[PDB]
Amino acid sequence: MIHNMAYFGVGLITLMFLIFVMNRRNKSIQELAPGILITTGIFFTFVGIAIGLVHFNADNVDDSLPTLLNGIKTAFWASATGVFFALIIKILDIFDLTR
Amino acid sequence: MIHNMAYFGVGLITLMFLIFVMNRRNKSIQELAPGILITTGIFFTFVGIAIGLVHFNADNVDDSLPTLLNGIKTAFWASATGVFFALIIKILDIFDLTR
Amino acid sequence: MIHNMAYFGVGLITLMFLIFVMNRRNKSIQELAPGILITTGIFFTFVGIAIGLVHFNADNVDDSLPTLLNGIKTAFWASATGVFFALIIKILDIFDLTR
Amino acid sequence: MIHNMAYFGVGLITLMFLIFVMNRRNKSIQELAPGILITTGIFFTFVGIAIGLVHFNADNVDDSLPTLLNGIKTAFWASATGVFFALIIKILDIFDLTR
Amino acid sequence: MIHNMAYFGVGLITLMFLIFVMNRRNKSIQELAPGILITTGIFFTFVGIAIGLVHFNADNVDDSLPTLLNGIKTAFWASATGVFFALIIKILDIFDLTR
Amino acid sequence: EDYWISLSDMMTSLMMLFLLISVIYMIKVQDSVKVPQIYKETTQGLNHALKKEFDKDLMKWGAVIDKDLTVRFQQPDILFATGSSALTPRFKEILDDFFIRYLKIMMSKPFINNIEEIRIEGHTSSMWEGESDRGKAYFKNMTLSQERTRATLEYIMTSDKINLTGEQKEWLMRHFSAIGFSSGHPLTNKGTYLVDGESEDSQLSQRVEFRVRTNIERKVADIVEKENLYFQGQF
Amino acid sequence: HHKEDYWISLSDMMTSLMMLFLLISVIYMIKVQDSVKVPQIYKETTQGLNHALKKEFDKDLMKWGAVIDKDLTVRFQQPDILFATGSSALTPRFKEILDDFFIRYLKIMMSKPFINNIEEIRIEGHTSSMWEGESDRGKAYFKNMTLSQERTRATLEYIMTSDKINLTGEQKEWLMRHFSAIGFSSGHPLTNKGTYLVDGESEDSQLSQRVEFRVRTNIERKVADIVEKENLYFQGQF
Repeated sequence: MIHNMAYFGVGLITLMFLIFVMNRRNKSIQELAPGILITTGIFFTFVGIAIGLVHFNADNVDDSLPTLLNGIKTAFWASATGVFFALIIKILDIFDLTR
Repeated sequence: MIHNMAYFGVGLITLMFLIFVMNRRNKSIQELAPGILITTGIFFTFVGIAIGLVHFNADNVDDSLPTLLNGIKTAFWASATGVFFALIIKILDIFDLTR
Repeated sequence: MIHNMAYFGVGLITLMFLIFVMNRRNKSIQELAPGILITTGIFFTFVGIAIGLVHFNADNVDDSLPTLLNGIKTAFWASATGVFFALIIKILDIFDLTR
Repeated sequence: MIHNMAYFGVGLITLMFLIFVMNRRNKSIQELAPGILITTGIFFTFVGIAIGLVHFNADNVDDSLPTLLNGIKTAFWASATGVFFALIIKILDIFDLTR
Repeated sequence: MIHNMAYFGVGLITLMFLIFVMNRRNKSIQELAPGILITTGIFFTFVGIAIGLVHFNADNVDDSLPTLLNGIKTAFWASATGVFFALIIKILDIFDLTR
Repeated sequence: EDYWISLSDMMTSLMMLFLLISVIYMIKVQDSVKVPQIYKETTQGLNHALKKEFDKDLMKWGAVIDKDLTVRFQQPDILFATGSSALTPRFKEILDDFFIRYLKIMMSKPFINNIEEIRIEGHTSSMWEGESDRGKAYFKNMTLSQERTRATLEYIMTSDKINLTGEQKEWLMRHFSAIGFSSGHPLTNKGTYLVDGESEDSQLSQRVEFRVRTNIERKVADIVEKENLYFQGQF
Repeated sequence: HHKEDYWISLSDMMTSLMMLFLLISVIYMIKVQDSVKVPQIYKETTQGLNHALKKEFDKDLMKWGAVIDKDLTVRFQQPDILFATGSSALTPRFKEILDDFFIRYLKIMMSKPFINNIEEIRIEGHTSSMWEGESDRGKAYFKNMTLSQERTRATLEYIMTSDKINLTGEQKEWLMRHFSAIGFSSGHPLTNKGTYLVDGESEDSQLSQRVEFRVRTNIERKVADIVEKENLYFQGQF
């Protein structure tokens, strides 16, 4: 539902990262993992703004604020979640090179 | 006009996605599918906002702002739809790699 | 110039697209054209912000709207033009694969 | 805390850059250094504002606004820091190609 | 300070572009030239906005935001410069593909 | 050329940086934006309520409401005595019927907290009998007007037909002002306040008004200390 | 294909939307700017008068006994020496106050940044609850009002008809337009702390008895212009 949209975005990117790390050995899923994780954060940024402005009125800003702030939250939380988990995949890439 | 463009854009992206997934076997059409789906949604978001920008009256800011946001809010649904369907294509590509 | 930049941005991308289609049989110039048509659109978006804020006055924000609306028009018309013509080349790439 | 979170993010990027330049010879860690340095700066920019948006609600405006602006004023210093050191790594790769 | 570093950011990008075209034949510096040129422009744009953000506060938004926009007007000239010179390198690559 | 993946995240951060900035500016100006809306709702709400209650009584009383939240009473020589502050029985019966329904609107949930002052204003024509001095035609007119204005206020709270409860009287003490005006603020033939190139009247400029002042200055003021407190809170 | 160039279009979309929200913020300023200007216009004129009153009368409050109470008012304490014993007649002591204070007081009011920012100068005469004679609550309230109104009006009578206080033609006509002689009563008492009663404190019966020169700012007209300009514009599209 609408209010539980920021957690759905974080939960889905977290779930895909868990799927991305259970393989950890294909090396073709891992090369596509940072792009897919970042794309989903962009996806939740697009749909987050879409639901933020779906009930946005320039006159009644106060009544349009709870949905707009929620859309900003799911945009920032998923972008942070997507970049953080894409960075973990990148960090794990070095650890394979060192040893 | 702006709302019809957004609905046509969202409907178009779904139509290409159905065309993209009914083949699913070319292995080269599917490789270009994420790019085309996202680019098409980005194109319709660009056009929807641009059409809303030419109707904006700098003299009458008070009434042009609600009209500008009305076409802006529906333009984000085209970009989100393109990224969503392209994510499914890349998710399906990951599922193939797990086999 | 300033208020003709949106048409110059659109016209430049159409000219490059016409150059790309007359070099269609190369197939090496292609697959680089979509990344360059959009990049020129990105260039005119940055120009739009640069020319939309060059005459911005903190004391007088009312009179800066027409100049800033010029930049948003340049940014959105050129970016849509670059994305649209990159789509056409991408679509024509599908036709080569399917034929 | 968000000031320290941004300072930690900026301080961490300088720490990885030092590790990335003390090796300077692997040529496989080095090629992945600019992407990770930028990605780390992108993450700290996102999480710096995302943390400040956790308690920022429609009712907690007079309370969570001071901590939201602290994140805003310091989030982009980590993103610039990561790109600055990533640019040095890329520039140092140019100087190797000239010899 | 933001205005002064705009010339330095623009002036530096022209200097690196000149170094990129002095070689013009390595084929390994030239492939990384557009990425570094654009990244440098984005870096100076981010610093220009980061510098202008430390003076932004919510105590008086009716004049801090107009001050913020008046300070970051020259931040996007380096971004436009970086993409413009990267386009020239990319365009020159196409010109060498016609032979 | 995988640098575009990182660049798209930087522009995404730059995108929502200005989205929050636009939102933060929108939030912090809501108090200032609401002030014209509060004024519009209260003034038109009071005017509509004043029109609804009294439009059937303007012609019989001689009163006029002119969207200024005031009940202007024309036609002198029946409200007070000729050259005296004594209240005539004609205006006494007018106050009995008018004020009870008038105070009901004033002591209402949407209006009791949006009213700062209710002004009883006694205006007198610029000419005073037996005098030919402009300076002396303004003060003895003010002496009469102040007593006439106070006479109405005295009669309202010291009557036997107005159902003024023991608690409503304190509200009049803290809001009702008996402001006795003088030859100043005249009215032209159209009932509009005089301009630099217009004349005045005598039977229309002599009037008694019941003007309502909304507490929008306090609401505007309360933003000032809140902004000052917010500014002082960061130090 | 091998390289995904949709990230270039994603960067293009993000950059264009970055300035679209920048445009929206700029447009929102223009949409609501007169409303935003009202609090700062009130802020600058109230402190401007407050600073000007302090800049002009700090050295004279001790002699007069007046105090500026951050409400654009000059509250003169210690009555019964400014007015006659139970009468509106002005004592000599308050006259030299009126000759000195008002001439340099009207200059601030009749100044370029303040002449068009004022609706009303309220001369207010307040009286303690305890009347000199009867102890009634209602009839003594209006007995104070009769006295206070005359005491306030007598102040207004001498404030421009005095030979020493030489008011010009352009200055007197500003007084008949912007000055009000309001005679208050027990309804506005002052507690021992020196502020208006809020929790039901005990009236000092000496701080309440006062004469004030309050300034009203035309901030209600500025809000009315915003309402009027919207109503006229709304009616224009019909």
